[PDB]
Amino acid sequence: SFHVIWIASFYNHSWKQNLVSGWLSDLQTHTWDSNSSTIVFLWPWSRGNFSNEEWKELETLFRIRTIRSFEGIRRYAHELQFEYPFEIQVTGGCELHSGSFLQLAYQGSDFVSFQNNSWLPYPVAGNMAKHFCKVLNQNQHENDITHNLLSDTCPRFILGLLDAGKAHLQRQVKPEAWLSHGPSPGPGHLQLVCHVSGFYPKPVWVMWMRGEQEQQGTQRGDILPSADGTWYLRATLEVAAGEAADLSCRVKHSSLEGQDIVLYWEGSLVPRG
Amino acid sequence: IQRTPKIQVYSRHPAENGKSNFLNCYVSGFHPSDIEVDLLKNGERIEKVEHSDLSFSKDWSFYLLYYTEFTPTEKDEYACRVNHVTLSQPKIVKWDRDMGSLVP
Ligand SMILES: CCCCCCCC/C=C\CCCCCCCC(=O)N[C@@H](COP(=O)(O)OCC[N+](C)(C)C)[C@@H](O)/C=C/CCCCCCCCCCCCC
Ligand SMILES: *[C@@H]1O[C@H](CO)[C@@H](O)[C@H](O)[C@H]1NC(C)=O
Repeated sequence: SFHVIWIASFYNHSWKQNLVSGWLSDLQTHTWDSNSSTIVFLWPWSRGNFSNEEWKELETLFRIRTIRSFEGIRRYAHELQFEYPFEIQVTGGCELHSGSFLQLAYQGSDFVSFQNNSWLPYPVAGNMAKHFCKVLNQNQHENDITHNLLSDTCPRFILGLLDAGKAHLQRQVKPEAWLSHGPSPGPGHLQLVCHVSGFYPKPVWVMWMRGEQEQQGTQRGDILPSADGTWYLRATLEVAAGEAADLSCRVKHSSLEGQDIVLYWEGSLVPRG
Repeated sequence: IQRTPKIQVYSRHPAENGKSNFLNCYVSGFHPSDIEVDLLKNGERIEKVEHSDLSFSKDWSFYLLYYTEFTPTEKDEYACRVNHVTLSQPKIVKWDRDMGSLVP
């Protein structure tokens, strides 16, 4: 599962911003340098099976299509009813062992998408998206190249890369956990917070417990990224100030091999005497 | 249309006075991508703050991770300050750390 995202911000006809990045599964592997027009490799295995000459062509292909896209947008902006400032987002990729996609958004809403061999407008995006597909489909040879980038070049990039860097995606990193008081509780209530930090991969199990009974009031937060490549999660439980006894947090993770982390609401947390 | 950012603050390790740590501010679900995020130490802006490359979710809303290395003490308060076109005023979200039991 590899895909590439574009973030093109058009503040006016003379001011632009282009942010490009490539993602293996969920690990950013590439970045575009607007200056020098170069694909920046984030890891020694970002280039994969491909040689310097093939990357020079890939940089040139993305160089030509980017210059052609930004110029075509500003040429047809009035006809397309694109009112400054606006933002266009693109995401496209593939995966096998199969699927392929390429989607474009205008002002953060579905606008057009690529289907097999041409650009189809999203019907809700109206006439301006049909006008956009008229300009995107003006050259069928370019749509054939776009097809092969998705169906052929993209799965080939996974091969020489998802095998070379396969070890990192299967790395097992044990979590750490701790307990704390939460803010904003109801009157006469407490918010018990169980933090789980530094685990990999993403799937994780965490519940407040009363012995062996799972506490179904457990509110599991969003899994948040950490810049070291691991994940973070908060699980909160709101309890009446007296009923906070015998409570514990239990964490299950593939890296622990059944040896769950169990922390007890105890000590200065209660607090004891 | 526009979407207001969600702001979530967390430390990488449990808070321990005198031990280096990492403070994180994860901002997500906003549109457009133009946003100003600051990490605050006792109300003043922290220089040398890293942030991840801009990205977006399936619904096209943007997200970012701001982080810096830090060492908490007994007195320091930490927070995340975010300004966005959807906000009337900059929203400040505190880092919720537990300094232990109060009464000695
Ligand atoms: C950095 C990491 C790189 C790592 C890669 C290494 C492994 C590669 C493996 C898989 C990658 C494959 C998956 C991605 C497939 C990509 C599909 C693709 O190339 N799309 C192109 C098609 O443009 P055309 O050449 O057809 O038409 C040009 C204009 N005509 C009408 C004027 C002539 C276009 O949409 C995007 C251009 C770049 C975006 C920048 C601009 C933002 C606005 C974009 C739209 C503006 C439209 C303007 C219309 C006037
Ligand atoms: C890279 O491609 C070559 C063929 O061009 C092949 O010999 C090799 O096994 C591939 N993978 C590597 C070198 O990791």
